[PDB]
Amino acid sequence: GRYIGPVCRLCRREGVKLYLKGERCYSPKCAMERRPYPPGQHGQKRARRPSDYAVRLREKQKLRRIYGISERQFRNLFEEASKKKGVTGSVFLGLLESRLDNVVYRLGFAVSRRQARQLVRHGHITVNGRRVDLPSYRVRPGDEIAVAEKSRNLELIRQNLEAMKGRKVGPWLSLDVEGMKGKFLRLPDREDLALPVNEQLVIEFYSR
Amino acid sequence: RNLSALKRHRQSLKRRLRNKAKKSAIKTLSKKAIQLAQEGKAEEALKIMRKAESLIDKAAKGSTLHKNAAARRKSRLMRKVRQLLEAAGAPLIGGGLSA
Amino acid sequence: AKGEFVRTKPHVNVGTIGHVDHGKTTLTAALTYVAAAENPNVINTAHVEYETAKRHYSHVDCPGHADYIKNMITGAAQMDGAILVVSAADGPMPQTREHILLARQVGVPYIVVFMNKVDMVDDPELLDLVEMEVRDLLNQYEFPGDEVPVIRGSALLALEQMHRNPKTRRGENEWVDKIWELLDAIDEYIPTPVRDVDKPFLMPVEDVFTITGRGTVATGRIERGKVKVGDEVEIVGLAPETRRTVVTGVEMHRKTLQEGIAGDNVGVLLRGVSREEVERGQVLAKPGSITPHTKFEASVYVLKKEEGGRHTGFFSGYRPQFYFRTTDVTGVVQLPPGVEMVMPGDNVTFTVELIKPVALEEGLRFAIREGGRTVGAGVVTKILE
Amino acid sequence: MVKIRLARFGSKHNPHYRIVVTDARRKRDGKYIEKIGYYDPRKTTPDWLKVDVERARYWLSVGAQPTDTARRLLRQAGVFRQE
RNA sequence: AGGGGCGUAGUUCAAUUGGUAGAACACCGGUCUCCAAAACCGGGUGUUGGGAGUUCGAGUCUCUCCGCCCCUGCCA
RNA sequence: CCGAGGGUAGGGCCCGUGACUGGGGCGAAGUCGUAACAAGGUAGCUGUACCGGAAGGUGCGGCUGGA
RNA sequence: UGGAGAGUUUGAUCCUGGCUCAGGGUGAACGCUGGCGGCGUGCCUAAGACAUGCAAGUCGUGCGGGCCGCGGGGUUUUACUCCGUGGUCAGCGGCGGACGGGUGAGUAACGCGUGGGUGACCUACCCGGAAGAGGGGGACAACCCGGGGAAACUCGGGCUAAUCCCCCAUGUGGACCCGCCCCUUGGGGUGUGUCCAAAGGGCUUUGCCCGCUUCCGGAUGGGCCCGCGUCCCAUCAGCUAGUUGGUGGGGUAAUGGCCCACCAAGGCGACGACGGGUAGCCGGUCUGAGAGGAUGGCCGGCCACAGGGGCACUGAGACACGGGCCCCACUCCUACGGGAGGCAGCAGUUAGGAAUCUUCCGCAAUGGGCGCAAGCCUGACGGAGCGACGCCGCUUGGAGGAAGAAGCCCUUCGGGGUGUAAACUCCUGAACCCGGGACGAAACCCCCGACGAGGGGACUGACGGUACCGGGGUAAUAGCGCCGGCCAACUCCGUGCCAGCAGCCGCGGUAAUACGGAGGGCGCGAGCGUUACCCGGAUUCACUGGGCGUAAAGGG
Ligand SMILES: C/C=C\C=C\[C@@H]1O[C@](O)([C@H](CC)C(=O)NC/C=C/C=C(\C)[C@@H](OC)[C@@H](C)[C@@H]2O[C@H](/C=C/C=C/C=C(\C)C(=O)c3c(O)cc[nH]c3=O)[C@H](O)[C@@H]2O)[C@H](O)[C@H](O)C1(C)C
Ligand SMILES: Nc1nc2c(ncn2[C@@H]2O[C@H](COP(=O)(O)OP(=O)(O)O)[C@@H](O)[C@H]2O)c(=O)[nH]1
Repeated sequence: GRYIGPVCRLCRREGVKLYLKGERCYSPKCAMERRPYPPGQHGQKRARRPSDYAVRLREKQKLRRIYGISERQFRNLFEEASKKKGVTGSVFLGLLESRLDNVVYRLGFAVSRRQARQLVRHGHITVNGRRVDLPSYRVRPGDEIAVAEKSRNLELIRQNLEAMKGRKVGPWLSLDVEGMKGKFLRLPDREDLALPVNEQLVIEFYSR
Repeated sequence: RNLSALKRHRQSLKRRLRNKAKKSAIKTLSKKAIQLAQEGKAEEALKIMRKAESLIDKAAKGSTLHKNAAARRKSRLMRKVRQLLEAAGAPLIGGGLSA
Repeated sequence: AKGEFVRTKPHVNVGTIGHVDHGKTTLTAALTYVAAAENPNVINTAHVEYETAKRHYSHVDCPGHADYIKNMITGAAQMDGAILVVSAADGPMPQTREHILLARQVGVPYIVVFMNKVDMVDDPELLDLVEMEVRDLLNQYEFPGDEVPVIRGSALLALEQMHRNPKTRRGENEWVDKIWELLDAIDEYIPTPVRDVDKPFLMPVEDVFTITGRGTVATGRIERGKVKVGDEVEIVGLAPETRRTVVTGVEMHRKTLQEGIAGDNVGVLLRGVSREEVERGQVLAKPGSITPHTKFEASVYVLKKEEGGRHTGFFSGYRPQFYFRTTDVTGVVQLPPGVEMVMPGDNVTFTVELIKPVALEEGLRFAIREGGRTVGAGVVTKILE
Repeated sequence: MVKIRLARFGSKHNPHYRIVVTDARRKRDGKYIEKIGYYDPRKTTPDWLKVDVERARYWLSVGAQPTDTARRLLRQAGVFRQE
C-alpha cells in the first residue's frame, strides 16, 4: 500500500531531486542536498551506460514515485490514458493530475503529496458539496475542492493555508483562500506541469 | 414415502381403456364393412361403413383420435369399400357414399 | 427420527475397572437394564449410559486387560469415580492391582467396589475375607479402602432375570436388589465435582468418527467452558498447524444436546473437516486459546522405586514418553547444567523437546512413562518454542 | 400464453428490469420475443420507467397477459387510458 | 487404536556357543597436478534406528519408542 | 411377428503383459584396433554383391563432393 | 490508429536453423505470507456410490362423502341429524406435474450454425369473429359389510354425485367419398349422399362472472425437409439387402423404405465413401498489427441424457429428471411369498483427485403453476455463508527530526552505508463505541366511478438494526521474488567439480556479483513466486508472408 517508508531515499537514486516530504525536502537538505547519489553501499562509483531499458524504467519510476501511486494503479490509469483519443503524453500526465489528493496538494492545503492523501482519508477534504475520501477520486471540470468545517480551525490547516497569501495557483485552478475553495478550471498541460519527467520514455517502457 | 401423482396414473389406466375399446371397435367394425365390400353385399356394406364412419368421428370428440387422424381412417374406408363395390355392384340403399 | 436430550439431573460419568474377566463388561450391561426399568419411560472402550431416579450417568467400560493401557488411562483420566469390580472366586488379582495404582496416578476420587460372581461357593470367612482383602489393598495404594462401599451381588444373575422381562422394580429380585445396592452406594458417597464454566473452552479428543451424511465427529471430555451449535473453534495440537472450524453438531449419547457444558462427553460434528485432519490427543478450544509448542520446562517429581518408578535413575539424553490430556507423544530430555544426576524420587526441573506439537499452556500437569511404568509426573512451567 | 413480464438485469442490490414480451414458459432472464421497455425500481435517475406504447398496446391486442406488477407499470406509463 | 514383521559402515551382506562389529568394493586422506582420473603410501570412515532394562560385558536377551510394510479394529 | 437382455460359436480393431531376443539413445577419466579428416599414409564417396572380431576389405559400375 | 526484439553453433564472420527468454490469458492447483470491503466466482477428475430434509402442486365457485367445532332441535326428549355453516382426511373430477432446475455420458450427425421450404403438418392456456348450449338415460370411487395379508396394499357384494361416461336431436359450420369450377404437389369454392357437438358453477339473478361445444382467423411454441459450413488418421480404399428406386398398402399431425409385401437392380466413393480416434455445436472467450491460432467454463440459444437398457400408457404436447411396465447390476427391508430405491434438482457425505463451498435465511421482489378471489405451493429466484480463485477500491499514517544515535555490514581505519529511516515533536483518526437507520413496495385487494378509463385507500422487507449518517475515537500488518548475461539490482564471509544452482548460454576443482548466509540493492505488494495449458514473439506450415545448385528440399 502506497509505499510508506524512506522517500527522500528516492529524491536520491532517481538523482532528480524530489520533495515528497514538502517543507524539509524544500529546505537546505532535501537529503538530495548532501548526497546527489543513489543509496546502497556503492552508490558513488562509475555507472555502466544504463541500458535502453534502464532509462525507461528510471523515467517511469521517476514519475510513479512522484505521486505515490502504486504501480497497479499507475500502469492501469496508463492504459485508460491510451484508448482515450489523443496523445498519451498529455492525457496520462493529465489523468495523473486529476487525482483528488494530488489537486489537494496542487492547491496548497497540504505541504506535500503523501500528506494530501491522508487529508482525504480522514474527510478533511470536500468536493462540490458532499465530501470525499478516495485518493483516487478523479476531479472533473468546474468542480471546486473545499476543506471541511471541523478542520478549518486545526493548527495544521492554518499554517498550510497561510502559505497561499502571495503565491499563485496553477493556470487551471482558482482559490478562495479565506473560503478554501478553488475550482479545477481544466485539465493541466504538459508545459504547465514542469516535471523532471520525459513522458515519451515512460511511454516506451510499457511497449516492452 | 410417496407423492400424489398416482391420481394421474389410476386415471391414466382408466381412459387408457376407454379409447382402447373405442379404438378396437372402429377396427373390427371397419374390416367387416369391407369384408363384405368385395363380396358385394352393397346395401349392407354401406350400412356398416355408415356405422363405421360414425364411430370414427365419435372417437374424434375426445382424446382418442382427434382431427385428420379420423379424417384419414374415413377416406380410406370410403375408398376401399367403394373401390370394391365397383367390381360388380352398384351402391344400393344410399349408404354414407355419394355417387 | 432423532429426538433431543433434555437436562434435569446433574451429570457425573464413571467407569468399571478390576482384573480382566472378573466381572465388568457383563456387569456394566446390568446397571443399564436396571435404571431402565423405572426410567426413562419405556479391545475398545465402550461408552453407554443409564440414569438412576436421582442422577445422570455416562458409563465408560474400558475393555481392560494388559496391552490395553494407553487406552485404559484416557478412560480413568475422565471419570469422577471408578467401580472396582472383583469376583467372589479368585480375589485380589494382578490387573485388579494395575487398574488401581493407575487410578491413583490419575487422581480419580473415591472408588466404589462390588463383589461379583457371588452366587458361587459360599464360605463363612470368604465373603467376609474377600471384602477384607480388597480394603487391605486399597489402603495399600493410599485409598479410603476402610470406608469404601463394598456391595456384594453377582450381576449376571441380575441381567438374565431382566432378560426374561425388561420390567422389574426394586426389591422384587434378591438378584436385582444387589444391583441397586450399588446404585445407592454410588448415588451416595460419590461426589459431584465442579467444572469451571466461566473459563474459555477446551475438549481433549478421545475418538474420532465420521457420521455418514454429516462428516467428522470428535468425542472428548470437556475441560473448561462450553460449546453450542455454531461456535468457531481451533483444533490445536498435532499436525501442520492449528486448523479452524465451526462446530455444527453437539450430541450427548446420540441425543441432541443444546450446549454441552464441562464434564459432558459429547460428540461434536465440525464443519468442513476430514477424518485424516482430526487425530486423538489434539484439542478443541476457544479460538485464540492455547497454542502448539514443543519446548518446555516442567516442574517434575520422579517417582521412587518403592513408589513404582525407576531404580537406577538416569542422565541427560533419555527419551521417555509424555502423557497430556489424551495421548502419548515422545520427548527428548535436556537438563539445566550439573543437573546431570537425576535419580529416583528426586525433584528437579529440566527441559523437554517433543517430536510432535502439543497444546501446552503452563499450569498443565502431565505424566512421564517408559518401559511400562509411570516414571514420574510434573507440570508445564515456561514455554521455549 | 404470451405474457408481458419483467426480466431482471443489472447487478446485485442494483436491480434493473426490462419490460418484455416472452412466452410465459421461458426462463425469466432467457431469450425474449421483444423488449418494449425498462424499469429501475430504485429510480436513481429521472428516467426510471419508459415503455413503448405503440408496441405495448399491439401485444395486448393479440393476447399478451401482463403481470400483476407488469400491468401496473404499463398503466403508470399510460397504456390503457383511452380519453 | 491393538497384534506380527523389518531396520549394522557409503551400499549390498557376515559374526546370533551374550565377548569393540569385520569382509569386499567403494569413498576419504595425503604425494604428483590447476584440479581430477590413474599410480603409490595411509586410513574403518558405523547414532548396530532411538532410549532405557538385566547383566562382569550386549548386534544378539527384556520393555518402551520412531518410520515403513501386512493383518484385524473404527457411525456423535 | 418384432424385441432388451442372456447363451453357444467364430471373425475384426485396439490396449496390457511374456521366458528369451534385436537393434537404439544416453552415461568424466574401461578393452581392441586406426576406417575418416592433410595422395590421412591404399584419393574419398557411392548402389550392389561376397567376405571379415571391429572399424572395414575386395569385385562390378557410377560420382568428383580427388590429383 | 496499427507491427520493437534478445541469448545460444565459430579462433573470428555471414547465412541457414532449432532450442530458449522478455508479453498477455486461466473454473486453476502448489509454496511463503495474509488486514477490510464490493462485485464476480468456486468438482476441469468417478455420467462413481450415496444417510437425512426439502426441490410441485393447486380448485369445494366441478361432485358425493368422513370427521370435528358450532346455528339449533327436526316431533315435544338422543326417532326421518333434512341442513346452517368456517373448517379438516382422503376419493371423484379438472388444469399443472413435458415448463423451471441439473449434466455433457452419447453424438462427426441436418446434431449445431446460417439461409430457406411445407399444395406434407401440429399447437393446451391467451386474443378477434360466427353459431350454439334441447331432450334424455348410465357407471365407478368415496362410504357399509365380508375376506387374505408382515407390509407396501389387494379381492369381492352393494349404495351414490356430478363439468365422469353413452344414446337421440340440432348442423352456424366441420370431416369423408364421387362430380364440377378456380388454383396448381394434399388449397380454395361448390353440389348429392353420409358422418359429428356440448356441462354446469357462483352470484348481488330474463343480467353478469367463470366455464362448455363447433368452425374460422390472430399469437406464441413446435415437427419435417432442403443448400452451404462443421476435427485427426489413407499405415483405412473400397462400402451397401431395406441396400438404391418403383407400385399398392400399414403408419403418422405430416413428408418419407419410417415399416411391409411385390417388382426393378440400384446407391455411394480420392470433390475421401466405409472404418478407427477424439468431441456436445453456437453467441462468444483468450491471443494477434492483421490474416490467423487456441478455446466453448460463467451468462444466453439449440441438442442430448436422467443408475445401465428396452417399451408404451395418459395427453395439446412425453415414449416423460423427483409417472408407469419389464430386464439387468447394486444397495436395503421381509413374518422369505413378495416388497424398496435411483441427488447429472438444493444443501450434505464418501470415493477418485494437484483441486472446487453452507445439511443457511426469505417467498419481501422478479418469474411460474392452480384459484373469480382471498391465497397456496415454488432450495426457479432474492439474499446470506465459506475460499485472496479473480477483478476493483482502501489500510498499516502525515509533517517536522542529526554534516547523521545505537546495532548490523563494508573499509585504502580518515571513514562509508542501512538513513529522515528510527528515536523524538506535534498532527490526523482503519478499527472499535453511543444515537439515528434506508431505497428496493406498489398493485393484487378495497371504496367513489360500470368489476372499463381515471382518482383515492390499506396490507407487505428475507438481506438488517446491514448500507448509509450524526457524535465519540486508539499509531494502529508486511510480505514474496530477484540482483552473471539475456534483465532492473554488488560487496564480505562460507564452501572448494563438494554441498548446491540451472529457462537458454552455463556457474563450483582454495580470492565464486552464478552455490549458502549476511549487508546492501532492484521489482512488485496483500500479495508475491512456482507448475500445467493457449496465443505471441515463430515470415519457425509463410493467404497476408518462406523455400529446394552447396544449408532440410527436383520425382531416375
Ligand atoms: C499415569 C498415566 C497418565 C497420566 C495422565 C495425566 O496425569 C496427571 O497429569 C497427574 C496429575 C497429578 C499425573 O501427573 N500422574 C502421574 C503420577 C502420579 C503419581 C501420584 C499422584 C503418586 O503420588 C506421589 C501416588 C500414586 C502415590 O503412590 C503410592 C503408590 C505406590 C505404589 C508402588 C507400587 C506397588 C506397591 C506395586 O505393587 C507395583 C505397581 O503398582 C506397578 C507395577 N509393579 C509393582 O510392583 C500411593 O498409592 C500414593 O497415592 C493428570 O491427572 C492429567 O489430567 C492426566 C490424567 C491426563
Ligand atoms: N454367574 C455369573 N457369571 C458372571 C458374572 N459376572 C461375569 N460372569 C461371566 O463370567 C465372564 C465375565 O467376563 P466379562 O463379563 O467379559 O467381564 P470382563 O472380562 O471383566 O469385562 C463372562 O462369561 C460372564 O458371563 C456374574 O456376576 N455371575
